[PDB]
Amino acid sequence: FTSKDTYLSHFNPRDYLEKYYSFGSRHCAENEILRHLLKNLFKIFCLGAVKGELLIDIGSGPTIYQLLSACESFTEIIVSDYTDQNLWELQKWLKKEPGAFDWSPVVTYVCDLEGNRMKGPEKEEKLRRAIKQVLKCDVTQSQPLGGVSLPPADCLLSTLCLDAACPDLPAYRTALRNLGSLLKPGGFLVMVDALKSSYYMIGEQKFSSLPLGWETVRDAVEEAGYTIEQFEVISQNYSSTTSNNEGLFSLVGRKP
Ligand SMILES: Nc1ncnc2c1ncn2[C@@H]1O[C@H](CSCC[C@H](N)C(=O)O)[C@@H](O)[C@H]1O
Ligand SMILES: COC1=CC=C(C(N)=O)CN1C
Repeated sequence: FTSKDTYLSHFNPRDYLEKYYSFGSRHCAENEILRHLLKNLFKIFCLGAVKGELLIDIGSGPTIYQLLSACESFTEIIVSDYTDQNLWELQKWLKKEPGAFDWSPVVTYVCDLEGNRMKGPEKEEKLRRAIKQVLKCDVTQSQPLGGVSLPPADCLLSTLCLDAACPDLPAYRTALRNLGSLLKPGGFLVMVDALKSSYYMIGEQKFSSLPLGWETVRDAVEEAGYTIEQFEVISQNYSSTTSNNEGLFSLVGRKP
């Protein structure tokens, strides 16, 4: 199983973004998954009771797509990742640097989803404004943010991270417990991840995944104490040879 060290030495943020999040003419399977992810996140953050002051995103990588609807419902956002170069790629975009990844097509799509009450540049400004901190994190640690003093979060978000970070089910359960240390009683856990995937690719670079069915995900989350408020299966697959996933899931849990 892919180690933490392999992420540091092999994960190329710009390549990752180009292959999965360009929302262009190529990578059509990847485009379809992204549309569905954005639809589910819109419903989770804009149509429900998932709102509050502070949201902490765990394992953000170099991406912001998972935060676009969230910033309508949360005033403060903290993003975090294990991999230093991912955080720097994120910063390129936050600081509006030349050469930052083009998120426009994604931003436009979310604006469309939210009824066009807002144009692209306004949405991008609002997200930049909401993101308060960009921090190192390690989900495998009892104190995932290195024990920095932060208020307990109203929402804990993690997309496409836990399957990649956990070599087996005991490790997956431990990571779930670890994340809970950051969340208020009554707070929301929002999770997205691949189903039944044992790997994903960034070009030639292969990264491990823990293959889990939706029932197994449900049980692990429920055994961690969460009341599952929402759970959806996304029945789309990544491109052949890109992953062996059979769909993805999204879920909303509430901490007792
Ligand atoms: N032990 C760990 N703790 C926190 N993050 C980890 C981790 N091991 C791997 N990761 C991160 O998990 C991410 C998987 S790529 C997922 C990126 C983004 N959240 C998206 O939805 O596309 C990588 O950015 C990697 O750095
Ligand atoms: C697009 O990024 C990803 C795709 C599939 C993954 C998996 N666990 O199969 C993980 N992952 C980060």
